[PDB]
Amino acid sequence: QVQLQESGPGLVKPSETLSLTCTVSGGSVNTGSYYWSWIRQPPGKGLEWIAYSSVSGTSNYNPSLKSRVTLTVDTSKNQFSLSVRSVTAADTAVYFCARLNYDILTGYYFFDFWGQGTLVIVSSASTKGPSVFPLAPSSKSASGGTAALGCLVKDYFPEPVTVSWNSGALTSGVHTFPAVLQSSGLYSLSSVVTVPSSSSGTQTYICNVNHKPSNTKVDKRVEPKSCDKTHHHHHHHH
Amino acid sequence: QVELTQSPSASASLGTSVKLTCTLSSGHSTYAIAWHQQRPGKGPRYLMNLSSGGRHTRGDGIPDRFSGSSSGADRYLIISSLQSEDEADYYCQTWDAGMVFGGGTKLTVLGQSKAAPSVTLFPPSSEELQANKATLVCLISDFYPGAVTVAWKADSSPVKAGVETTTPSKQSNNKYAASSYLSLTPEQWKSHRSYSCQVTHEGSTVEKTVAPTECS
Repeated sequence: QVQLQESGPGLVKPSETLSLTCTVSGGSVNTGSYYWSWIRQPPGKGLEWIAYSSVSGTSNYNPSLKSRVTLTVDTSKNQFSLSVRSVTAADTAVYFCARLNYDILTGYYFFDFWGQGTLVIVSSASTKGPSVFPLAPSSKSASGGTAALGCLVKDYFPEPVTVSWNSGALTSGVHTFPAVLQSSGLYSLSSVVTVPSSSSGTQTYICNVNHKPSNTKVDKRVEPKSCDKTHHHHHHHH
Repeated sequence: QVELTQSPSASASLGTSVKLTCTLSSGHSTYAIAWHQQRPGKGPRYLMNLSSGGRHTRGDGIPDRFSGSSSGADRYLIISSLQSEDEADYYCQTWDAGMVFGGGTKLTVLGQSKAAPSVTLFPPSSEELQANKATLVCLISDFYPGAVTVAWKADSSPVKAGVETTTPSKQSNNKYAASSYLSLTPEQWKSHRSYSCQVTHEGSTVEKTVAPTECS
């Protein structure tokens, strides 16, 4: 029932101080034979333990990081926080919080609950919010009885971007693709939903895009139409 | 201090048993460890702890096909009947002056059925065209194994400039997906009769085609 969740910025500049916070549910950062720990994982690489501490003030550090890191525990909010001073690109990583359990039955120490991780990019590059464009299928692609409608989330930096449809009420037939990293250094991704070619006029499709580093939060209405928007007037076959 | 040595890769077939190895450094062969599993894009999951004598204790909710054993300085994770959701990175973990991780082992699960790709090709939106840009979007899904090559054509001529294509990665349904993007000017888009996205997978090819005369 113990759950942990990281929060922090997605992009920081070299030489800044990074601050992350873990919020714990279903357990208390004040009680038990636990330490509260941070671990990171540079993209494509392994897990690296950072430090842990207890409300009682006992703490322990990775030697190579000990002089750059500060850990605090906030019992009032059931949270604990990491600070990492003077970051460089070497500190780009997904950061995980974790509960470190001391098991009295064995004498062992092991992380028994983990957070989901938060990506932190360390870069001098500026953030860049995406443009969001509706993706309308060709009529031929729709002629089989189902069709893909979508949103193109174009030219953003850094990862990640979240996409939902109709604020999360629409999930069946939704596929959000991994982003491409283009030669420009900017990302693009596409998200589509499969819908019946049938009526569709009786349907609302809104792609909810969120890019937190640029505070780009957009709800884009996608018309349930092919790329030929005039077909219900001219009645032509394309 | 203590170090954990893991080989970075392993691969095995669905339904077999797999044994992964973690090796303790010199002077630490008496040490106990824990095993953690990390599925793609997820946080790790604690699996079990394991004594130097080979006694293991699973975490809560961990299937009984996961077990552990030991031999000298080596510590083993044994997966009895490999499942597709076992495809993951596996980290051993111990403790000394501080907490210690092995480098991880990426386990690739083999044996799923081959599957040809499905291809969806989108013309540029009117909105993007009005912003004086144009992007063709070719989406490639549900294929296995995960290697494809993508080729674009303007009418019948190959197009190489303006093409950006992802490396395939596995999706929720355990099949690979990939994307390719062709950047054009609106003039280029309206100048040709058609554009095509052609996907080659295991020697076989699937092509989709869009045309500015299809949209209005």
